Amino acid sequence: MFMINILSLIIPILLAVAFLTLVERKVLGYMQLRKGPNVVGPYGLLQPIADALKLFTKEPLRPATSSISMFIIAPILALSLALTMWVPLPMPYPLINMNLGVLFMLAMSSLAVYSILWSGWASNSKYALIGALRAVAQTISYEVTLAIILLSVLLMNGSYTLSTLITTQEHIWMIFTSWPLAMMWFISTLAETNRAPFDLTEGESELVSGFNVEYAAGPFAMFFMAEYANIIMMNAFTAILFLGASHDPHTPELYTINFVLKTLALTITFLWIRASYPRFRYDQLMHLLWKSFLPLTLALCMWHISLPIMTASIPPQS
Amino acid sequence: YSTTRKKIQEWVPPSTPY
Amino acid sequence: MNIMLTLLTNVTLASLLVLIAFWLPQLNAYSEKTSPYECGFDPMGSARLPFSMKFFLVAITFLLFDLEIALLLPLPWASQTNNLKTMLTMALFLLILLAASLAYEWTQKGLEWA
Amino acid sequence: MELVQVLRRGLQQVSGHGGLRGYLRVLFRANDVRVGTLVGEDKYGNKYYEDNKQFFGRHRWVIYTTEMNGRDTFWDVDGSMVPPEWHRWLHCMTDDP
Amino acid sequence: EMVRKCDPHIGLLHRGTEKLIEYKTYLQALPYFDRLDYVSMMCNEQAYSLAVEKLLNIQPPPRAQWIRVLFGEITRLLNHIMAVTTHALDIGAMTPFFWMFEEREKMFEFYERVSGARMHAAYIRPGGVHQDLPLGLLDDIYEFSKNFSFRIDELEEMLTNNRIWRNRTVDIGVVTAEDALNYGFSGVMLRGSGIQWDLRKTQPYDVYDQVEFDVPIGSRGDCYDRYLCRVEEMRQSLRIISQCLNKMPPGEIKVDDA
Amino acid sequence: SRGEYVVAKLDDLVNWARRSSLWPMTFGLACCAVEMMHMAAPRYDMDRFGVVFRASPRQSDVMIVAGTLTNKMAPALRKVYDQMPEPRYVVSMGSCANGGGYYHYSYSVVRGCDRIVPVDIYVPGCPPTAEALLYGILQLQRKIKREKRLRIWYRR
Amino acid sequence: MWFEILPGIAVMAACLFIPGMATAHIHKFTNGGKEKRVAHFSYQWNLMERDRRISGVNRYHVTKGLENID
Amino acid sequence: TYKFVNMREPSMDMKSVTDRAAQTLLWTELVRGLGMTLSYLFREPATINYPFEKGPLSPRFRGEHALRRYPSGEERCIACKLCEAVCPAQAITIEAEPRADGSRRTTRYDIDMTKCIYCGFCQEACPVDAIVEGPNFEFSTETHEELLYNKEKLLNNGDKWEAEIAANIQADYLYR
Ligand SMILES: CCCCCCCCCCCCCCCCC[C@@H](O)O[C@H](CO[C@H](O)CCCCCCCCCCCCCCC)COP(=O)(O)OCC[N+](C)(C)C
Ligand code: SF4
Ligand code: SF4
Ligand code: SF4
Repeated sequence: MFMINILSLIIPILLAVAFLTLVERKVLGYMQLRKGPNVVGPYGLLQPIADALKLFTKEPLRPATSSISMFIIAPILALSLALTMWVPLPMPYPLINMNLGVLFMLAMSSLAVYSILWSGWASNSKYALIGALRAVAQTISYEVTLAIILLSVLLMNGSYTLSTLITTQEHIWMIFTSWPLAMMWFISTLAETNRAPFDLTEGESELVSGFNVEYAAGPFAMFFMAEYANIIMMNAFTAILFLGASHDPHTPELYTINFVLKTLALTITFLWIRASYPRFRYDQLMHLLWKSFLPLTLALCMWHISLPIMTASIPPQS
Repeated sequence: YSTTRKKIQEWVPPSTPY
Repeated sequence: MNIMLTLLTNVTLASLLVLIAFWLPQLNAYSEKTSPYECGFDPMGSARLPFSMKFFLVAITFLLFDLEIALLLPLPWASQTNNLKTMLTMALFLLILLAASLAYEWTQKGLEWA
Repeated sequence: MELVQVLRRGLQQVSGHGGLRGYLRVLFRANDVRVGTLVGEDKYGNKYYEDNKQFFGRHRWVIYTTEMNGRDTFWDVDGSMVPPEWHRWLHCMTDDP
Repeated sequence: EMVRKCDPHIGLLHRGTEKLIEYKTYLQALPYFDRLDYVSMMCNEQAYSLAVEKLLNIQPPPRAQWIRVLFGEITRLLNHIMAVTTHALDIGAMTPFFWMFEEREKMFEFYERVSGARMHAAYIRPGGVHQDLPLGLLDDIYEFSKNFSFRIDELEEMLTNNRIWRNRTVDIGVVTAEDALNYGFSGVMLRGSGIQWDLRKTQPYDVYDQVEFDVPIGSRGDCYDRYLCRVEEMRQSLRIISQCLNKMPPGEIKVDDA
Repeated sequence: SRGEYVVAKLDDLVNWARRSSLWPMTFGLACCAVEMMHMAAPRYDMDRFGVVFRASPRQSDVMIVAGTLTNKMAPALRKVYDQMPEPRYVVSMGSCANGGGYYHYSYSVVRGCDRIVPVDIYVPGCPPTAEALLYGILQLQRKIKREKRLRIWYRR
Repeated sequence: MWFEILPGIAVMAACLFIPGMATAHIHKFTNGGKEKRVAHFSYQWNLMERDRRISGVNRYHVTKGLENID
Repeated sequence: TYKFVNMREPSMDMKSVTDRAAQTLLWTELVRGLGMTLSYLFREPATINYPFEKGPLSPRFRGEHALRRYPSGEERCIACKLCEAVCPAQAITIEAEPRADGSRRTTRYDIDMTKCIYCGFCQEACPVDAIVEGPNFEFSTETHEELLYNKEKLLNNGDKWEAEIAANIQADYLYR
């Protein structure tokens, strides 16, 4: 019956990305004073399914110039990995007890953007190619610092296994120990997921919906959907990794009741970022990283390498 | 629709022969 | 097994969404509708060569840092070795060179990114 | 003082009478004077904004085809002549005839 | 990804105006001007009505001049709102937009109120002004104007310090102060490069003789300075509104010359 | 459980679907661009009706044609109209492009917007008040709601 | 007003709430309340190796106690 | 008069230096603006509930046209035809012929909203104050041919709204 467990992991999350869309227009609406979607609800609630139906019902043309195979395979990979990254996530009990699933989170995250590269390559359009390319730039440029700071915050939990990361937070929370790395992790999740100030992949006014343009109905729904999969997912990831909680094994549910709060509390923040800052432009986007984030990530890294020895505080896990 | 009736009201040949 | 099963159910799920995406609206594709988008007016030419040294000049540096972090990964486990003084220098050492490499780029004006 | 507010939600819940329908169509809620006239039904209000004052409510039987909760009400449905002048603040001080 | 030369091609909206104007009498030509710089609909009308009154050798009764300057200024605020805002929207700020178009809508409530149209208010006349404005208006303008400044200020808190916004626009795109003059740049594009010039102070045309306000010179000539000029000129117009409200003489508004 | 009954149900479902969240793209060519924006301004908020301006026709359906059209411009317009997915619509707006309107007699205008694309609803104005526009699009939904390809397809 | 956001957000929570519960109980449902067993290392698997065979039933959920020796 | 925006420059005082450095590292103004939008979340939304509520307008507002009658029930229009003669879009077309009684009247007054620019010159021009730019502002329609109003259509608009229009003109004319 493991299969029904998996299905039980995949349906609720898709429902969550739909209602995530709706919340996005809501909050992001009230920042603007204007109310968000409302009339169709009554509280808007029925909207996202009407939305998705509007999409899938609508004709999804196969472009004349595009090669078709890449053009179809890319969205598939997008939702694929967007969902697959969810499996080893301790809530509290992981669906899979990977010995080193964090590293796996990095693996999925790193194959993610490759789909963007195909998405813009097979699309054949000028905007497609240029936007896709700059997209891959910002992405990788952030995955390096990404993985380093994640390393440095992992020296002290003990090991790459995720469940232990609960155990190592049975009191103080990791964040008080190494918040600056939490900042850089936050922003790196704010760019790797391609979000608000780090907005370039969509391009928007800069490049009229970026790479995603030539995709029409359903595949567009897939990239859109998968994008929100990554946003909520890196949010949850940050939540478990920098914000611990009380956990009685006899009542696991209690913990989850807490956890969705602590993660939702993050996701909303991205939206409340979106309502706040103009995008960086491709120079500065990479400037602040290579010039400014990174060296601190290193100095902090040696520092965190060095605390366990000076403090004689080396974490247990073999 | 068209308003203000007609224009030239051109005459037509009589029914009677010759 | 376990993981292969979830991979299969995910991919089959997505592929199912694709098939219900195409074989459903059931309407009329035709030429010019299917022509590539170019903000209205037709393209002056199919995509060619957006060449830039400023791509690889940094992207290669990405690749040579990523190889480095690949060596950083063993660290959490190496931390529990019986003889840290033998280790610790190296734990610092690579990071210095990582930084050093960057530093060398920092000021030969090889890092113009963009 | 959240309790007084939720209590206001309650008093509104009772006074509206089956508010679920009004929120199923007219999208809620608070109502007011309930002055009326027009070809059918209609309504009125007064509250606390220069824009939120003077609401309206479509006739359930409408001008002809039935218009009600979960039905396609017209914007041109509002009574001709007199009521918009009070309804656009052309003369909200001048109550509807 | 660098540009090598941008090559603008205007005329994509050449509706062909000047040919049309020639066939229509003066009073019938006036609306075209709203249809011109449509964001700044009043000042165009004022430009025209001056352009005729000089030929016609005729002078508006003073109250009309006070309206003409007053709405000249509310319109000053309209264009600056639209400018700073949509310029922000182009670089993705998104939000300030919605915070301001509430206000801009409240200003259109005024064009709505006096002219009967939300915009394109063919209201300024070669002879002076059309209908007199309704009694209930000036307090209403007062009540708004007193509270607008918090709004512009809060905008400024989201922008002027927002160093992301700074970095995006601070070293671009500078123009040499003389080189501006060779190209005949006008208004803010001049002041950004620090040259003193400004027509309201220089060759005043109306009651600008009788209003007092501070023109904000820029310095570096970067977009950022131009932005601060936009904002500060908004505040200054907001100064003008005070004075015009405080000295708004009774009298006729159209010229006596029937 | 008549087949026609089920067809009435699916008819209601897809037509309600498409009508419930259409996604305009906009040629705010001339000066009726700004009034379009006041529809999206907080005070009227097009978004609460679900409609949301999203650029790039391929991700959009209904098209607003605010503001005066001109000769050089027209071919681009036809291009953009062709690149939209079915079921595409359009909306002529203002006295602008209903038929040249003010500029009816010039060499560069292309009279109506009608003469290059198959318009749906008209929204007369100059500029139309944004609210009259709002009545426009709601009227558009009350026209989609009468669409019924499914009922007809079964019938044929 | 802003509180009206809540119906939109609570629906989020419950959805996300579901997997976290749904897995945690399925474990207990399958394992007989034993709350699953991790086996990161060869040795722990060796304990599940010694198990299952020890229970007459192959399902190792049950842990025969002292009574097993007599 | 002339004012220097900017030109003001930062102090090099060490307290100030540490302040700007801490500002850069810890993002003070960033969190300031972020706190600002937090603050706008709590204000009451500005939206009106259209259709169910409708925006404020003015007595002077311009919209759908409509010829209108004397209280006697007689129509006002007398074909002085200068409505044709003053409309910049020249939307109007008129073709008068004598009444059998001998009074001046139109035969096919017509207008087309397709070309009309709603400037309200006609509203001003009429000596007998016949044509009036009515308060109604909504009449968006499916088909182009409907826009091109006939005389009868205008009269019907004048019938639909007459109390309303007479109310506006009653409230407005003194300013004219
Ligand atoms: C025992 C001692 C151990 C260490 C103790 C000292 C700790 C070290 C100091 C801590 C610093 C860590 C902060 C992270 C790096 C900050 C650098 C970053 O800001 O770079 C700047 C770039 O800034 C960033 O890009 C900001 C954009 C990020 C947008 C998201 C906003 C985040 C909102 C706040 C969320 C906080 C949540 C977590 C709080 C706990 C580039 O600077 P510059 O080029 O010179 O000019 C721009 C200056 N700015 C900052 C005003 C813009
Ligand atoms: S409608 Fe009024 S504004 Fe829009 S184009 Fe025609 S004239 Fe200019
Ligand atoms: S003015 Fe009014 S009434 Fe006199 S002619 Fe022109 S339209 Fe007929
Ligand atoms: S509406 Fe304005 S433009 Fe159209 S006819 Fe009457 S006056 Fe001339």
